[PDB]
Amino acid sequence: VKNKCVNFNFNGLTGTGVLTESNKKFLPFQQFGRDIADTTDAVRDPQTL
Amino acid sequence: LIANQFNSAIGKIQDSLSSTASALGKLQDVVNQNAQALNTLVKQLSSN
Ligand SMILES: *[C@@H]1O[C@H](CO)[C@@H](O)[C@H](O)[C@H]1NC(C)=O
Repeated sequence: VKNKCVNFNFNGLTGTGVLTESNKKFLPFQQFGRDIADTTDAVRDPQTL
Repeated sequence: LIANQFNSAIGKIQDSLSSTASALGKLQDVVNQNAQALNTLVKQLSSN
């Protein structure tokens, strides 16, 4: 579900927040994104690329 | 003469403040310092 913050857990990486569409071109084996605070910024769905 | 000198000096001050960026440094650095401090705090979230 989108446009609402929910407790997500992608490939063991858990957290809470909204999952919105992204325009960041992730190269083939990109899996997780990290910000300056080492927090998760973007994730790749293992089912849908 | 005093009026002309005052107007020309105000024009020179305008030119200096519009041409010299470092003339604002004594303020900008302060913000930078704060920002720097904040950044350090954020970086301290990466330590184990
Ligand atoms: C898994 O899901 C993706 C997209 O949802 C699909 O392309 C793929 O075929 C699926 N795999 C299997 C084994 O069904």
